[PDB]
Amino acid sequence: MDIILGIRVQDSVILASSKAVTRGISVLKDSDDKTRQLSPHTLMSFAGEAGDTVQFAEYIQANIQLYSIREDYELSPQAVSSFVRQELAKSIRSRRPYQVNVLIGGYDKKKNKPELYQIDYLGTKVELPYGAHGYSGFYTFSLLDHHYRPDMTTEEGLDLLKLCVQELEKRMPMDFKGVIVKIVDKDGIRQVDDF
Amino acid sequence: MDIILGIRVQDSVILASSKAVTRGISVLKDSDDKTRQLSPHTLMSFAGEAGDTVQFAEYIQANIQLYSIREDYELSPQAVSSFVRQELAKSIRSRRPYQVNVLIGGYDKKKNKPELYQIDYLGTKVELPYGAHGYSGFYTFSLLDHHYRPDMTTEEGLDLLKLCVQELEKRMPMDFKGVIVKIVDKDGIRQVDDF
Amino acid sequence: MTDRYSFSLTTFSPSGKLGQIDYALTAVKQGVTSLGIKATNGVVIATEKKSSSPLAMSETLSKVSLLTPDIGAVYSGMGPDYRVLVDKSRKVAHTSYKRIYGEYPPTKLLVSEVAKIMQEATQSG
Amino acid sequence: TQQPIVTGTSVISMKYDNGVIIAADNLGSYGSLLRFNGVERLIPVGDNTVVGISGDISDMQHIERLLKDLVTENAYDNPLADAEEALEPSYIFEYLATVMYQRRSKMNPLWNAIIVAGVQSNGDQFLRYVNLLGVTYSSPTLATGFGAHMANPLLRKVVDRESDIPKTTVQVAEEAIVNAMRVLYYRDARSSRNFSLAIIDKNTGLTFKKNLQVENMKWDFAKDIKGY
Amino acid sequence: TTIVGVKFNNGVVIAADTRSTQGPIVADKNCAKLHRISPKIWCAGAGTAADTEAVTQLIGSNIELHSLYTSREPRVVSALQMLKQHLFKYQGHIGAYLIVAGVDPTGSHLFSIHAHGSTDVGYYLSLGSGSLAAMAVLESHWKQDLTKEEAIKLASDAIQAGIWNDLGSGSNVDVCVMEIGKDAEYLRNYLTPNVREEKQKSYKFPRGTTAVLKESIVNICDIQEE
Amino acid sequence: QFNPYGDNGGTILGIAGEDFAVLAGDTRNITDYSINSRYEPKVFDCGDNIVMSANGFAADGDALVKRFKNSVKWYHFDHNDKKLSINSAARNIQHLLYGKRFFPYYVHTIIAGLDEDGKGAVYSFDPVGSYEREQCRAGGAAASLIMPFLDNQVNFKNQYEPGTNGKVKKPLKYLSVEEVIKLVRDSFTSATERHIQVGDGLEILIVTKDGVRKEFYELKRD
Amino acid sequence: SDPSSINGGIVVAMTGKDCVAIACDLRLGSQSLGVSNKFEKIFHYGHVFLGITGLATDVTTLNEMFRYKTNLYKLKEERAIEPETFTQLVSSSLYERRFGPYFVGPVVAGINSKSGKPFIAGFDLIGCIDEAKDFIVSGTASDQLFGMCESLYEPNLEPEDLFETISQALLNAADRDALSGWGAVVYIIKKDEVVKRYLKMRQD
Amino acid sequence: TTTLAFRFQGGIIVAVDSRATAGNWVASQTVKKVIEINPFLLGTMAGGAADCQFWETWLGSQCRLHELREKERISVAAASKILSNLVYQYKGAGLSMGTMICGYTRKEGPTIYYVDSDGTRLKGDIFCVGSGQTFAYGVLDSNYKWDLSVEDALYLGKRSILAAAHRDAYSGGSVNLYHVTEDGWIYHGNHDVGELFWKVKEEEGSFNNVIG
Amino acid sequence: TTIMAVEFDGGVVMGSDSRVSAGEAVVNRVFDKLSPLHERIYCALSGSAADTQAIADIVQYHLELYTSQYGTPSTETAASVFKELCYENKDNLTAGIIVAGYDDKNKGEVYTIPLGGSVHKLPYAIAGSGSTFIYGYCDKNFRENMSKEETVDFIKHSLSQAIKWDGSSGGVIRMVVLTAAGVERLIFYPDEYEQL
Amino acid sequence: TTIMAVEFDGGVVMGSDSRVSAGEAVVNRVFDKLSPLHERIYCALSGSAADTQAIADIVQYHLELYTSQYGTPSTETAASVFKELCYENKDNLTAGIIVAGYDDKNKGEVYTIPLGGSVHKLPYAIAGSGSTFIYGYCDKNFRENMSKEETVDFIKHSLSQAIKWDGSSGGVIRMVVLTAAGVERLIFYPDEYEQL
Ligand SMILES: [Cl-]
Ligand SMILES: [Mg+2]
Ligand SMILES: [Mg+2]
Ligand SMILES: [Mg+2]
Ligand SMILES: [Mg+2]
Repeated sequence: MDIILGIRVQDSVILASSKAVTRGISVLKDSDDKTRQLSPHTLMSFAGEAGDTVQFAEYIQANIQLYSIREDYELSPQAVSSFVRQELAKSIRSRRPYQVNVLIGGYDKKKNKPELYQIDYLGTKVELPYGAHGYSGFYTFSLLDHHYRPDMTTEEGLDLLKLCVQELEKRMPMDFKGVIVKIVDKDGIRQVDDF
Repeated sequence: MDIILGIRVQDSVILASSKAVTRGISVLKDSDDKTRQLSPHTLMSFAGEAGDTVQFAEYIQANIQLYSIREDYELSPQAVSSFVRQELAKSIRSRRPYQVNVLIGGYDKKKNKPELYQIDYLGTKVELPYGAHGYSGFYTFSLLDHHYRPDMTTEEGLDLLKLCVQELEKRMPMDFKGVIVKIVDKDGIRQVDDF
Repeated sequence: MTDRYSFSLTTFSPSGKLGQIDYALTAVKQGVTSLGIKATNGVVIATEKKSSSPLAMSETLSKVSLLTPDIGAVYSGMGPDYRVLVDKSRKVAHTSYKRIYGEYPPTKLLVSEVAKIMQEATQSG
Repeated sequence: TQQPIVTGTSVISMKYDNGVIIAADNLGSYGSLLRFNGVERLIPVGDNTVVGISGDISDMQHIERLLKDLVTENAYDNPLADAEEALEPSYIFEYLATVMYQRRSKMNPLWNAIIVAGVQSNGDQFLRYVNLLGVTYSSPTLATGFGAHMANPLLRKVVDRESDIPKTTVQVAEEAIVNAMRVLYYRDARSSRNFSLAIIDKNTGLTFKKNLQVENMKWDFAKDIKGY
Repeated sequence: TTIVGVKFNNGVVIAADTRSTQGPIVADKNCAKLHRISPKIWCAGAGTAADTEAVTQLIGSNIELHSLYTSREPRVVSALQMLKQHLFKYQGHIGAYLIVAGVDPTGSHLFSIHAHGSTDVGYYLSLGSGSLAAMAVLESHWKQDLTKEEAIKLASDAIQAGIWNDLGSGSNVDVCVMEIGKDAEYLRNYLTPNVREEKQKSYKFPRGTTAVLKESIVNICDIQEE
Repeated sequence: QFNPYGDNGGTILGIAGEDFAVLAGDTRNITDYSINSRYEPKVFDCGDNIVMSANGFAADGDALVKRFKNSVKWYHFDHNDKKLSINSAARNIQHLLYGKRFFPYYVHTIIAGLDEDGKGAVYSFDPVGSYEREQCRAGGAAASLIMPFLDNQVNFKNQYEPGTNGKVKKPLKYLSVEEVIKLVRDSFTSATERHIQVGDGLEILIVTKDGVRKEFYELKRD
Repeated sequence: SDPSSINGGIVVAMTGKDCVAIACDLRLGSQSLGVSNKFEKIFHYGHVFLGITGLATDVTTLNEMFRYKTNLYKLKEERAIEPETFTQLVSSSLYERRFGPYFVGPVVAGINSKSGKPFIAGFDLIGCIDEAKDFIVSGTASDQLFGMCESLYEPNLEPEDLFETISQALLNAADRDALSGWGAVVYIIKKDEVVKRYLKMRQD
Repeated sequence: TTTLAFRFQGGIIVAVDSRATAGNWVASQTVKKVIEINPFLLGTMAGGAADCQFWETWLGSQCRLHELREKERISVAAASKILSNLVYQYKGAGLSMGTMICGYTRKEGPTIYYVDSDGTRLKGDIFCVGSGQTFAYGVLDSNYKWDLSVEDALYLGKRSILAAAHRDAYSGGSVNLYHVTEDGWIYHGNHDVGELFWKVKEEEGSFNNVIG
Repeated sequence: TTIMAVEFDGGVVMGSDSRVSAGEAVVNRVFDKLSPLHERIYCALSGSAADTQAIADIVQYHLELYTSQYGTPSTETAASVFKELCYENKDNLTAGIIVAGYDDKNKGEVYTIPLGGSVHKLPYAIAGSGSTFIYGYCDKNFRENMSKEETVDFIKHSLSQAIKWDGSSGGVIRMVVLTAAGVERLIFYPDEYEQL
Repeated sequence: TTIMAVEFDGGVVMGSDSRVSAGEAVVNRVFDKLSPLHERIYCALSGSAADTQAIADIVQYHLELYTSQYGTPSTETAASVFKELCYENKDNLTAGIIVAGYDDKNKGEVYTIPLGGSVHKLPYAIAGSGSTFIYGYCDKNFRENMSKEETVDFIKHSLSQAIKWDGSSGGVIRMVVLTAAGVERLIFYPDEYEQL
């Protein structure tokens, strides 16, 4: 499937997601943003079966936006991840399960801490310093295991992420047409427009 | 192996062949030459099932080099292509057929004409102004059908080939790690070392 | 057992003669006279039915044999050698022609096939 | 979806000048076992219709009950049940044809081939076919299963086109049917010697013949055949 | 395909239709299914057309050689034995279903043979997609001590049943009559009851209707002198 | 396993004239190599100057034609006896066919009549209700044998004017009802010779402003 | 997957008055992909013409095989092979591969040099001979050709009339087949002159 | 089948082929593969002819109900999403559909959404769908600019279908051209591929490989 | 197929029906299933028509060759040649064979060779599709040292029942009587055996 | 399983073996296959033990509820209730049922309901795996208007043969005699019926 990486540094979470959308023979698009803002300080990247990915992401987004209005309050990243896990855990024993894997990068404004949650289509949740889905981990985790330090700056996090993407572009057979990078911190969500 | 292109211009034949060798998950090499010189003025590019491709190419090479020594004479490109077709036509009804597709680019020193032959694993031979194997034709033939002139120069042929490779690098899902380009003319076979 | 005679029994003598072919021609010379005459609208082949005994029924011994509907053969020399050649000639007309082209061979080509069988008995082991 | 268990073979029929004839042997087969020898497969509906059924016998007995129920229902609040508002062959057929197609469309068919033979109010010969798929067709001659292959060719030599129907007498038509039943007994491995024959005439009404046998059989040439 | 063989007083008659089909499509509207093994031994083939034709010519070839070797006219039981032993060896992979009939010094004979190498004897036989249609007519009208005229009539009537009622059969009726002490008479298109009606219109085009790019003389002659 | 579908063979042909339309079909009904009926009508007058044929599986064919005829009857009841236009009939049949998208009517459907300008009209449907107005459409067993002939002899495809050599096409001159019927008869005569499932009889329904007329012609019965 | 419809293409042969015609499209493809528009499917050995449809590798192989055999025939017989004899050779050659056959639909056309009688024949892939008087069809649009030929054909057509009939039969059949077209050639064969005409047709 | 649609300065160009095939057999050469949802919205037909026809006609009904209720032209975004949400409900059932929803509104400008039967909904500038899509992409990619004139853009769309029609066995018959403006789509005719090929070959000097 | 052989005082009697079936179509309704190997040795064939006819031809060849060298073969010898062919080629054959013969030393003998290619010497043997319906009847009506007439009645009644119930069986009942006197062919038509 | 019902002068007699098999293993060698639904209406069960027992229980309940309302049901009525269950659930059932009962107006009656769920009223019926071996014997030996003793001997001899040949059958022969006098249960042990 498509590559979605995540790395939690000192004061922010960084989500990198491929831009390619391939339908069998042809690459239909090379600028696809595989992410949805769930709340001002929570971002979710996704990869899986065509159609199901966006349908699930927008469904979650709608539910978190509904809660935000009802209570006039932003749910903690932990609370949002738990809600998403339950929805995927419910989905696997459904008539037609969502084949969707997600990373949830959020900044908890109460604890003043960045948080990264990795949830697969089964509803398998784990909190990680850095995560991936599909084959992305196989190429990148050896580099992250070596270089990652919990007191890394955002700039150091982006540099380690560039080394991860470079290794993917070298050894992965598929052309994923680069990655859109987004940072989640105390000030909210912004996109790195040059990568 | 993946993409092999051929274009016959006014006074030469140009063969472009991808550098990537992928074994399932990883790209093992990015500098593979998918060609063998059969005789001083005949070059054969190849793509198909792993092992069979090189085994077949080297077998053909040996047989043409043997003929060259025995008769002290270089077979015409037409004669070489007919020999290669018969070997593949023999192979398809064997216990285990050679799963190999080939382009044969040769310069006939008698007729003073460049000649490009396309032969698939079944032994389906055609003489073409430009050819390809697999999915390479699907992306490139619309550009070649448009721009190709029979009075084209070698430099014009290379320019059209660059446009073909650019379209492949845009719309093909697989990263084939660029192409090695070789020219076959009256002076023999040389490699374009910057492409 | 096994046929351990894998070598030629016919060989060139110092004078360049193939003895066994010469001696075979001597056997033909001793044989009863047979002839053939070609007309504009047909061919005739004839021989004498030299009956070995008057008790023998010489109608049961065929010296003139049909090879194909349009080809006939007569001989001079050793009768048994002729009989097996007729059997081989009739079969080769089918195997090496009729079963390929769906028609009987022309005279010259069937003669060519019989000739080839008789040449091989001159060089084979 | 099921598979047929206890089965009946060919039902054969043809039109003649004044009415229709239909026939079917009295056998209920259980694969290659000739298990039941006293099965009636021609079921009369009133005095103007005979429904002949081949295929699954359990589904035949169900259809037999539907028709019995149809006669009862028609008689309810119907002073002309035995006159103008009596069941027509065309009514009985269309009902069965509806049921057959509905059942195939639920993927739960009645595993049968049915021929409805009868004479209409205006004296018009009725003869139409319907099977487990709900496929329907009419013809001067109709036959099911093995009959289609062997009976039709013989019956079509009597009545080939529609124009032959007025030229065909009941004696010629019955003779042809009885000969076809003998040929089917010779050549069908799941046929019996005993059969029923029904004539529906616009003048003489419904004649139902039970316990008919195949006779005048040729076997005497068997003694001559020696070896293979 | 509809093929029948019928025994009569002083010989045997074989008949067949003239339609060869590529599935639903009719390839030849006047095919010849009546093959000659030997001058007075004819057979007719259903199943794989190439196989029936090929297996006849092979046995027909070997029968001719056997006849020359033995100085005797070929027998039907010989053709029979050679056909079944050949077909059995290939375990039905040669899809040749034949009705073999003929006369020889022994008398008149009628056999059938299936692709797997089984054989059948009888006074009347049928074969092919139209065999049931044909066998219905044979079972209705056959009797012991048929005359030549009655047998030809019964045979052709049995083929007609196939032509009309079987989609696999059609067009014309071929017949071959093999009577003892006589030459076998091969009657090709004995019946022609399926002639196409004149079309409503002529489809002959005006000359120059087709667009042409190039023209050239093709050299079919050898290399010339001088 | 139970197979709810079968093949009853048959071939149908619809041609739209300038001020008329014909829908023709052979009267033969078959399963495998057997003939069920030599005359089983396949082309039906559905009222409102519309003729319809649903060729393929005869059960699904009879079911669809029955339901459309029913749709015409209820269109009259619901909309003050308004005449159902051919374009409105076509769209209605799409909804009937697509209604069973996931258990289709195994039929190729053709309807013929006049549009609301009085010009000849033919509509062609796939089993699941995709439809298009066409000048010329054959359906069923021998469709592949007929259409190439109609391309050549109706639309004058690959025909050019003598002397020009490919430069000027043969002009598309309008055909009379007599001219169309000749091409229909020759189509079915040719189809009968080369296709085993085609023969017995040909029934043609001609639609003009005056109403629906029928013509029947014998075909070879082999 | 089906070997007889990978490459595509058609051949048709017809008989006229003292003449025969054989015609073929020029397309070679890899299923949906058009590869060549110059792949001629009609060959000749002396005055006998052979068209071959089906798997292109076998088309080329059988041409090389029949050239081989007819060349040896001529050297031994001291005369060019006739259509009737060549038909039997094709039949023989195909059936000798009964259980591993060439995936081809061959078509023989020519005039007997002695009798002057026009001759055509067709074969299935294992060598069964279809010797029709009227016409022979072969390839991925054989159904379409059967339709065209059955309606367009009438017997005893003069050479220049037969050309128009076989040309229209091929062109309109090819235009109703995805895997046929991309050009067409027609041979008009008389006892001692043969004309070869390339037809202009749509290139889709 | 070959269908494309691309965004430019002048609006949207939509180009399609006309061929329909059942196996090797060419069923139709006169198929409308552009569905006129309403005077301002176009949709392309690829995959299931019935699926595309039926559901994009249905979309035209939903779009009409929207503007009756909201008294405002439906956005291309909203129109595309009604269809993508509908086919997503039928996911697994076996709907086959690959289509581009095209429209030009005030708030959006010229907009194209690729909608697909496994539930995909992509906004984009250039989309190609069908058996001959790869051929069309080649011509599009090498010639496409935003600042194309309406005349040149129409030709590029026509030339791209011709490229596919030539090479792809399952594409051809004729080319249908549409130009989508803010005030609605304009039909730019039916062009026979047979006649177009020879015309383009001569005037352009392309397809030298083919003899004419 | 319905075939059986019975050992009696005089010698042995073999019986059979005459029906050859392809699915539900009777291909031949008067087939002779009693084919001789030697003068007073006969076989009854069940299973694949091709396989059984091919084997029967090979045995007849072996017994003809045997006779030329070693004189008249025993019924045991005939059964042994059958078993050898059936057992060695069990993977490619579907043949169930009953062998019945008459020596002057051994008198009447019956051997059965089922699918496996085993041999069983029995006082009487039943085989073919129809035999399953008459296991009960045959077991309770077979006696040893019956007369010729009694043995004819026993086989006639037995095959009658097996024809009545088995769709794969029918036609005429043929019988071959092997005694010191020689060989006698008998035939019984439906009209006779149906009313038993 | 071997089961059979026979119509005679006095009334009807039902017979059965007593073997229940799971592959080659005899699970129970003394099972009672004759189950009463009413006082003088019994059923013999063949096929799926689960399916047959389940249906028998329901029919018994239906005839009990019938009796409470409408009085004693006819044997025809009992057969009809079975057919309804077997026919309507033919896709999920493997049951072959013989129904034998005694009215005073109808006297002895036998009905068979095979796999399909069809009904056949017969003078006598045979069913189960063992029945195939005694079609010949039963057809030859059955008479109408036999005595009680004759009918017991006919069933004893019939099931004896069917037990002898069928591996799925064996144990004791249980019989139930339905007459005006009432219900009589009979048992016959191997040592008795084997020597017949
Ligand atoms: Cl070429
Ligand atoms: Mg016909
Ligand atoms: Mg085409
Ligand atoms: Mg194309
Ligand atoms: Mg019987």
